[PDB]
Amino acid sequence: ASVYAWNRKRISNCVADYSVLYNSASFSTFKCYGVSPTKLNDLCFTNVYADSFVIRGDEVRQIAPGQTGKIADYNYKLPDDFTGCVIAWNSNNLDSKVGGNYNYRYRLFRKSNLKPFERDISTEIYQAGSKPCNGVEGFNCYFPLQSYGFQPTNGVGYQPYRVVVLSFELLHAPATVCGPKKSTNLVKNKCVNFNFNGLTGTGVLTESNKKFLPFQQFGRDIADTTDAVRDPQTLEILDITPCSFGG
Amino acid sequence: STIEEQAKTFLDKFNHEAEDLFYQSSLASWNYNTNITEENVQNMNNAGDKWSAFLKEQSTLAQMYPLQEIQNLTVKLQLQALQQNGSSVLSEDKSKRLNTILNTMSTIYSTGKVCNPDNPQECLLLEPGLNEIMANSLDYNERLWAWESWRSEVGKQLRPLYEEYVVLKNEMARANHYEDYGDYWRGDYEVNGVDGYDYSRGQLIEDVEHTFEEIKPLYEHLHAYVRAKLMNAYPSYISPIGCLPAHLLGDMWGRFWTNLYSLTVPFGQKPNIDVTDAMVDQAWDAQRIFKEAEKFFVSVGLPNMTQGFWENSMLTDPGNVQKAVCHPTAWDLGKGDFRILMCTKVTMDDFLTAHHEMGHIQYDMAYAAQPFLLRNGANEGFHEAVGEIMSLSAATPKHLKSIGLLSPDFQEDNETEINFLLKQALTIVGTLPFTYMLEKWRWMVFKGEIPKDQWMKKWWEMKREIVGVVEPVPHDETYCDPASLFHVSNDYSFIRYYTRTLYQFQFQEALCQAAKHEGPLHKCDISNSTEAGQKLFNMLRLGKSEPWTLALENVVGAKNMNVRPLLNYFEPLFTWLKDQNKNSFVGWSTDWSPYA
Ligand SMILES: *[C@@H]1O[C@H](CO)[C@@H](O[C@@H]2O[C@H](CO)[C@@H](O)[C@H](O)[C@H]2NC(C)=O)[C@H](O)[C@H]1NC(C)=O
Ligand SMILES: *[C@@H]1O[C@H](CO)[C@@H](O)[C@H](O)[C@H]1NC(C)=O
Ligand SMILES: *[C@@H]1O[C@H](CO)[C@@H](O)[C@H](O)[C@H]1NC(C)=O
Repeated sequence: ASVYAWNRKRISNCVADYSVLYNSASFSTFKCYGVSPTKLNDLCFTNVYADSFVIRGDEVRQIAPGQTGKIADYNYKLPDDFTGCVIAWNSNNLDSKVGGNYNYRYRLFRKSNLKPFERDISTEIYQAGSKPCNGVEGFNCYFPLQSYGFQPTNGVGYQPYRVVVLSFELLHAPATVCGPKKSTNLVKNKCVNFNFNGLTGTGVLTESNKKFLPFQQFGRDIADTTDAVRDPQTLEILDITPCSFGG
Repeated sequence: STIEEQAKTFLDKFNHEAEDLFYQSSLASWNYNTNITEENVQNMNNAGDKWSAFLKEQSTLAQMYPLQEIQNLTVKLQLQALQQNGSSVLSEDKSKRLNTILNTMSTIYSTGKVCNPDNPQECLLLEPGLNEIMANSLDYNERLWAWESWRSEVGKQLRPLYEEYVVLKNEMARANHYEDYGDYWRGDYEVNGVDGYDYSRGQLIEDVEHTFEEIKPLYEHLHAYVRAKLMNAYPSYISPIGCLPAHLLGDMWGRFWTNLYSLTVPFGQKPNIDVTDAMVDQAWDAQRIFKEAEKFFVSVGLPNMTQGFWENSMLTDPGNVQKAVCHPTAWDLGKGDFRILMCTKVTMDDFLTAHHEMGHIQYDMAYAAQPFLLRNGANEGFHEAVGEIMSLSAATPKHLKSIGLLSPDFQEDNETEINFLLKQALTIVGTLPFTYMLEKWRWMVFKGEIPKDQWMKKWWEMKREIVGVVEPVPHDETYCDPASLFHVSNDYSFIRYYTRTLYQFQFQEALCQAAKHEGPLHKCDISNSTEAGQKLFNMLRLGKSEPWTLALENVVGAKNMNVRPLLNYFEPLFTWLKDQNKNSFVGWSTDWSPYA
């Protein structure tokens, strides 16, 4: 959608692989402000918000933490404590039109600068002077929404660029979106250390004949010492024995 | 809200919609010139009429803003362009008569028609042929006859026509509250902005001749050399006291002596430095020509060329039904789109022409950030001066050997230096007196102190002293000689060319200092000096957003006008001519005539 009608999307309760998007050389601009993109795969938040639109190629500077501009002031504003990243890429091959892609419009005239995460949807004719504007444009009347004359031949700076701004919110509710875990393979009959689904400890893992009822995860016998565990990826009952020691 | 913010909003609203429509019109123009076709003619009609019908209204609504309180002088100058009466201030009848009379002057000049007496049924034009014959010849009769006929069929019926044009254009000047149209022309070189940087229309007139007499010490010596070579070539047809007629100047208006250069060759043993054999032998095409020009500019300091230019711009071979006029042009269509248009050829002269046009293109990108009303130069002469700067810089022998155009073992001496300097001065300084006299004559025919009769006879009697043209057949009343000139009938300001040579001389001099070169200015190369390119960009990026007087403060610190580079460039020629025409006396007398 156009910049004055920026598309806001909410995503939660899924695994996100930020690496592949990071490992994408076909994307023009990838600027991260919260943390390093490589580290992003590890930590996680409770939900994600995406602000997607298309602007002019020369206006990409406007979308930045604590940045001002016509697009930044009257179409979409940002705070300085932004967490997340910004992705941009040219769309002249798609959005630029030989007949002119005048569908895309932006708010040039507005009484006040737009607030962060706020949209101005009114198409009110603006008053640049002191006289009121009643319907048809007069002296101090100019259309708030200027269209775009994108052409296939307009140089790099004038091409339409798609921009998606990704923010991660970490409300007190439990985290819903997190990166993958990268489970390894399995070994047996050797003193190793394990971290099955967050339950850690050392020992030797052998086969067992116990019968876990189909909703338990692990079993301890007495004095609260874990004996059996159930492998998340194969669903079988293992057994744990401490590694040998003695005087 | 104060009116000034309303002015800013209105200007932004105007230029936003103006940029796209101007881009559409420029795209149509480039399509028509790249594709000579009937349909593109109607495209030009339907784009130009739309652009005019859009711009005229915006200029018309530029009156309710009181443009006298804007604190930002840049915004004031931006609003100044729209707050211009233009051509609609006049009444309908006078304006349409003026347009018609401009049309008839243009048609008459483009249709110069004279028949030789042996073939009165088939005339010839200024097209190659008769014009070539009267421009490339060693004779006295045919050139004189052609000059007389041209003045008697373009100047005979254009005297009242040009009188009406002058009086009506000056009346339109009063319609703009100007007592003369010369003031309207000089308004380009006039700013009332920064105190101490301001200028007036009047002062330019006097300073044009204030810098004209300083080159005349060299002009007299060059005229004496030309007269001596005429004595050795034209037998007893030029008086030793006097000077040469109009038809013996190589050009029918005395513009350049290049056609007369062969007569006044200094020394033919050492010819001009021509790399055409090497240029072809290296197998460098127009694409390689443009690439090498780009590399030379990068060494100078200007950045890489934008993409699409390799695709949108045309370079050579109009060829087939896909016709394309290739008059060397640079096209800034706006919206970050640029094109260049030539029949670029494998030649050193064509190499320099391509350098000129691509330097124009580079300056076109230089003011990219400025709005539509500021995407220009400080003055119209700076663009052409820049465009000739690298043309000067791309032909120097050091530059040729640096990129391997000349042979690795090529050396120059005094003879080739003298020949090159004389040939160059036959074009550069040989037109400055003619340029000055034409500009001043136009100023005094606009002012109107001289009566109707003192128009062509006065022009000739002044050309006798300034350019040095005797009258084999004088033109008193029934002929209009200046009317037989291209830039007299199309409303063309002509002082721009006069200032362009001085400006480019100053810029080349300053770059020569800020390029680490030693020796004479004509042997100066400014390649492989990135600081020179940085200074160039500092000059260029200002654009129309800054006054021309302010612009003339970094490259040269003299906001006024100087003539030092003109004297310094042709210094070896002057010192050679001092000892060359030792026996003959310099100067010419304005009393002898070929008829008596
Ligand atoms: C987790 O995914 C793996 C990968 O597909 C599943 O492993 C396969 O499961 C099927 C179903 O029995 C077997 O036929 C394949 O031989 C398994 N491939 C292996 C072990 O490499 C695994 O079943 C999934 N976990 C579930 C469904 O709980
Ligand atoms: C244009 O000419 C008219 C005619 O006198 C004048 O009233 C008007 O002020 C002029 N425009 C400007 C901008 O001066
Ligand atoms: C121009 O582009 C080429 C290829 O990308 C590069 O090698 C060169 O350094 C560039 N020159 C400038 C001045 O940017």
